[PDB]
Amino acid sequence: SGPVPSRARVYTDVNTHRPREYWDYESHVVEWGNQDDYQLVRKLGRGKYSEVFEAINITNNEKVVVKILKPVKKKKIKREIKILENLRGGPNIITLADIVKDPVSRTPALVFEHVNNTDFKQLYQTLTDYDIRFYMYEILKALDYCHSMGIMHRDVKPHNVMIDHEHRKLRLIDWGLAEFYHPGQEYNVRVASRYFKGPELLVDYQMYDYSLDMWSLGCMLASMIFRKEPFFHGHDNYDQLVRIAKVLGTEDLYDYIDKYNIELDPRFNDILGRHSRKRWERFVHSENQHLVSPEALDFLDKLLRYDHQSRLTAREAMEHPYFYTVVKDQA
Ligand SMILES: CC(=O)Nc1cc(Nc2cc(NC3CC3)n3ncc(C#N)c3n2)ccc1C
Repeated sequence: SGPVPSRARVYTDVNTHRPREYWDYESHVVEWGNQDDYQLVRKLGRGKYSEVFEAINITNNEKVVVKILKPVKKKKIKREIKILENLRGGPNIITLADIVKDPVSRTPALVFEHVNNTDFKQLYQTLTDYDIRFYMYEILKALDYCHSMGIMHRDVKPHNVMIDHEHRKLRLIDWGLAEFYHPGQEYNVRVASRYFKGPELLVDYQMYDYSLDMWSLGCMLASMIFRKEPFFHGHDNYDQLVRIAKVLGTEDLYDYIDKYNIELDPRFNDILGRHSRKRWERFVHSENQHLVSPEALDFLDKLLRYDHQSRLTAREAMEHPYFYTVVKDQA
């Protein structure tokens, strides 16, 4: 027999109750702006499917980010565009300002609001216990929102979180891997960065949901409070599961495989071994202890579970004692 099906615990049928056009991105017709409104200033970087630049909108003198796409399936472009338009105005979601195409090259480019970001590989070592909780709460506003809107980001990692520390401003960016959740749908597990991949991606369980973003968010939190980046440091997708197993133990892993009747790749049988569930204290030391508290550890534990159904929802996470001070300070 095959795998046991699964449904999202919350926001299960949000897309089913929406008109077809909300999620049927394949039938989406793109609204194109004028390319001459933008002049590229400098290169910012690249991705698997793009080259990103800093630009100037000459009509209003505003600073923007231009994501010029490499060859990608029109439906994958429509998907990102649709999700971005659907999430517009949502708490801490990047704003899609425009969509332009080169008349000659025929290359599409997405125009985004600019975030004056402090690179995470410099900012994170300066963050206080309060800063981590404050910014963890801001990602949760973004995740609860996109989830409530029937969308999973599927690529939550430090690189996709743009923080302007001077203005305490956070934006969850790059929605190019995001999908619409539909009960019963089997998704592609070849998503996310190795270090942030949930156990469900590693064991090849396709009927995953929003809970996948909660794992990634746990990996982020673990790296921030322990100053251990990456927290689960796999050599490949097989070793990545071994790294999680060495912390969370093999017992709960085989219980998870049992529960959903998962066909495990024979390669795993000889590498997974037998490992006990570790206590979070073994990651605590004198240079990180000021960031670790019993609240942080209780919150972390409730995120980093093999069983996606047992992880906290973004809304449940926002109610954790870890955020009591942030919640009081926002009133
Ligand atoms: C565009 C996308 O989705 N990807 C992406 C973005 C960047 N870089 C950045 C950098 C900054 N601000 C830094 C310069 C101070 N901003 N601000 C807003 C966005 C967005 N969206 C953004 N993106 C690099 C590589 C990729 C592949």
